[PDB]
Amino acid sequence: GRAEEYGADTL
Amino acid sequence: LHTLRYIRTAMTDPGPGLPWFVDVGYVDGELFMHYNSTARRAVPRTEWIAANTDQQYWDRETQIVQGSEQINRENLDILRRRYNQTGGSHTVQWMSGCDILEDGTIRGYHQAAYDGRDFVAFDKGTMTLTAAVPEAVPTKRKWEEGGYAEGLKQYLEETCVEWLRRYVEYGKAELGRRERPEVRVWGKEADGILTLSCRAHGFYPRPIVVSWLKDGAVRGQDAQSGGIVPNGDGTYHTWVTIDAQPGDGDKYQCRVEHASLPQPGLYSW
Amino acid sequence: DLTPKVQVYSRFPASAGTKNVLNCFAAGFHPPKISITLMKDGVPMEGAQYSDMSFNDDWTFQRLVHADFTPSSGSTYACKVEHETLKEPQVYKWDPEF
Repeated sequence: GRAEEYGADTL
Repeated sequence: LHTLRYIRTAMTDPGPGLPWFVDVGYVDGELFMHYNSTARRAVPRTEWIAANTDQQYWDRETQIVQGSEQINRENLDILRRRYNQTGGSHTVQWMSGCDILEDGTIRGYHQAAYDGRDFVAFDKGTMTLTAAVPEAVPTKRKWEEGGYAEGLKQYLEETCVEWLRRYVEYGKAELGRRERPEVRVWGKEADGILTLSCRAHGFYPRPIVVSWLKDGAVRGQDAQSGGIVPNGDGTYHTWVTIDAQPGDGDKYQCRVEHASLPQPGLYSW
Repeated sequence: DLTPKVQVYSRFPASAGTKNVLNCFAAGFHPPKISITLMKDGVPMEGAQYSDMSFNDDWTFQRLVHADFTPSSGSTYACKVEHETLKEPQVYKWDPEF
């Protein structure tokens, strides 16, 4: 059930 | 209370023969998903998730975490440059998920840590990323201008919750089960002191209260808990000790409050 | 940098000759790189399953290691932990009657 947007992990 | 939890770690030093990126999913404390940088695939960890999902689901989840791996790969480079560091042992940690409380209302979290210390946290209400440290300010402006807040609010409030409700239904047999612990209490004498130990072996669910009683009355003086620690078979263990005066073995009892017991259980050495 | 908090415990109340599982749970440590070994009388135990790396709400790392075993009387069962915060390796003994 992961979010499609893995860019939300950007630091 | 129901919880869905995704936790992931990008490491500089795993180290020898171990994966540098490990991502795992949790439903109500129970591990159901695993991804690592070596395997490059998202795999089931319980029987209740594998039976209720096709390979079309898992390939889709694999594509997401593979992206998340590469983002956190670069994050290790970025934050070392941010802190002016070379090589060494460093970690990026992410904690993401949603809660369905007993109230019927929803909580949502998406927060990161660099070297085991709070770096950033997403505020669902204000739609902003909070920077816990001065070095996390450049992350804040980069993240907010990226416009992730719009979609992430919708995920944590709706999509995450929908999946969690579905997961609770998929693994109801395992998650809703009740396992009664086998309880023992042991006495040992060190230097001029009697230490008593109580152990609850193999209980489910996780919530438990374990108290000491001396002559019927509850004692917390010189009492210590080792918390709730897991077994390999998805059950739990807890270890509580109390320091006492020598000879006082028969005075003490171990009170166990657990869902599997209709009335609290008292146990003696 | 945080030292590991280690507990050794069986799955069932122990008795000599009965089938059981020996668990070693290290918790509250940083960094995540760790060596955890289940041991019997100076010999590493066969068929040790290493559970996935996790961490608590305070970001601190934790790992479970478990192995199926039939406890023999007069044997010393122990868990050997090696971490960067530790100068010498630490041996945490398991007491069947504690």
